[PDB]
Amino acid sequence: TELFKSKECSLILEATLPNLLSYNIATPDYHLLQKHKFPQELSDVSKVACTFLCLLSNDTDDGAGSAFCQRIRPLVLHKLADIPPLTLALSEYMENT
Amino acid sequence: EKLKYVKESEKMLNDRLSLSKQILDLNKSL
Amino acid sequence: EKLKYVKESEKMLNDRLSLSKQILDLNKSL
Amino acid sequence: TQTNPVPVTYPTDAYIPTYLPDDKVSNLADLKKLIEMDSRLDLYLTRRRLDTSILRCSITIQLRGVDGGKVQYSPNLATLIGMQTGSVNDAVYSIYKYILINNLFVTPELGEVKLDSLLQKVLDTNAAHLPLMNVVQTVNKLVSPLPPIILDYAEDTAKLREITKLALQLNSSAQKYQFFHELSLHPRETLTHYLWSSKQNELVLQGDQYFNEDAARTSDIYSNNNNDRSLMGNISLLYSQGRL
Amino acid sequence: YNNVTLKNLTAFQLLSQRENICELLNLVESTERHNSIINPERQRMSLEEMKKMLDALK
Repeated sequence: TELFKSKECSLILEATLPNLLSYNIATPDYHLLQKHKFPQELSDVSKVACTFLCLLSNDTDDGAGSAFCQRIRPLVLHKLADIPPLTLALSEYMENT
Repeated sequence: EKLKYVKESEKMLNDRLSLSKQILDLNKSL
Repeated sequence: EKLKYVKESEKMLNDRLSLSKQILDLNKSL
Repeated sequence: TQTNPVPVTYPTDAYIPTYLPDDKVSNLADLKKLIEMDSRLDLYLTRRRLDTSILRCSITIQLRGVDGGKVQYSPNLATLIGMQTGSVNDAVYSIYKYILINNLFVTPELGEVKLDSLLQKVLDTNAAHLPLMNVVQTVNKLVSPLPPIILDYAEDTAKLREITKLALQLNSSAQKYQFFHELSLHPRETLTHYLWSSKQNELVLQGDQYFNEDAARTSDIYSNNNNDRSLMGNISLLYSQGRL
Repeated sequence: YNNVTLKNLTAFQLLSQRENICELLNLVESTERHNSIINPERQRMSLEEMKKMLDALK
C-alpha cells in the first residue's frame, strides 16, 4: 500500500514491468513477416522481474497488489505467447491469475 | 476505456472458442 | 485514441449481436 | 540500444554550487526548481514515449498486393480457432489461450503439455507429453502463404552543451569567489599555503628538463653533475639486477 | 588534447593559482575577461527577452 500509493509511482509499473520481462530477448518479430512483398533463453533482469512479480502476486484479500495485478495480466499474456521460457517462468502468477 | 475494450474482446474470443468446440458436437453426429 | 477505442468497442458489440444472431440461427437449424 | 551507456568526451549536467550566499543571489533555489521541473517533465515524456507502444495452358499472375497481413491457415488449424484468415500472431495467441483454457500444463511440469484430440489432429503426433517449444515451432510450418490467381482452361544536444559550458563558467566564477572569500576570512595560513604549493608546482614543472633531444646527446648530464642527484647513483643497483 | 597529463594538471593548477595572487597587487588589467563574459547589452537583451516571454505567456 505504500508502494502503490501515489499517482505517479503506481503508473510506471503499469507499462515498464511488462517491458522488463521481454528485455534483451530476441523476440519473434512480425515486420519481416509483413514485408515479404525463437530465443529459447532469458536475460539477467528477466528472472529478477519474474520473481518480483510472483512475490507481488501474493497480495491476498484484494489489497493494493491484487487490484494492480488484474490490469497487467492481459498485457503479460501477450508476451507469454511469444517467449516459451515465459511459460516455465511466472508459475505462481498464472495460478493466482 | 482500455480496460472496457479488453474485457469485452476476451469474452468475444472465449465465445468464438466455445463455438469452435460446439462445432465438434455437430461433426461427431455425422 | 480515446475516440478510436470507443469506435472499436461499438463494433465489437455489433459483432456480439451478430454472434447472437448466429446462435439464434443455430437454435432453428436443428 | 546497447547494454552499457555510451562513453562521451564532452561534459554533461555539471554540478551547481551550494556554498554561495543566498542573501544576495536568491536564485540557486529557483534554478533547482527549474531543474526539478525539467526532470518531472522529462519523466512524464519518457513514460509517455514508453506507454505509446506498450494444348491448353494455365494462366498464373504474380499479384502486386501479395502481403503478409492475411496469410493462409491450414484447414486443421482453421477449425481449432474459428477465423478463416485473421493474422499471423493472433493464431499463436489463440492456440496459447486455448491451451490455457483447457489447463493442459499441470493440475518439466510446465513445458510438456497434455495432448488432446484436436492437439493430436493438428500436429499428426501420438505422444502424451510434448513440449511447448515443439508446439510453437510447428506453427510456422502449418501456415501457408497466400496463393495467386490461377485460371486453368539535433538542437537539444548543442543546447545542453551550451548549458553545461555556462554551468562550468559558473563553477569557475564560484571557485574564484570562494578563494578570495577564504583569503578575506583568513589572511595568514593561505599565503604561506600559496608560497608552499606554488613552489612545489614549480618544482614539479621544473622536473622534466634534462631529457630533451639535443640535451641527452651532449655530455653535460653525466660529467661533473653531482649536484643533480637524480641519476649517477643507481649504477651500483642496476648492475646488480642485470638491467645494464 | 583529449586527455590530460601530470604536467598538464600541474600547469593548469599553477595558471589558476597565479592569477588569483596577480589580482591583489593589481598589476594586470583582467577587463577583457570581465566585459566579454558579463556583456551588459546582452544582459539587457536577456531582460527584454524575459519581458517578451511574459507578454507572450499572458
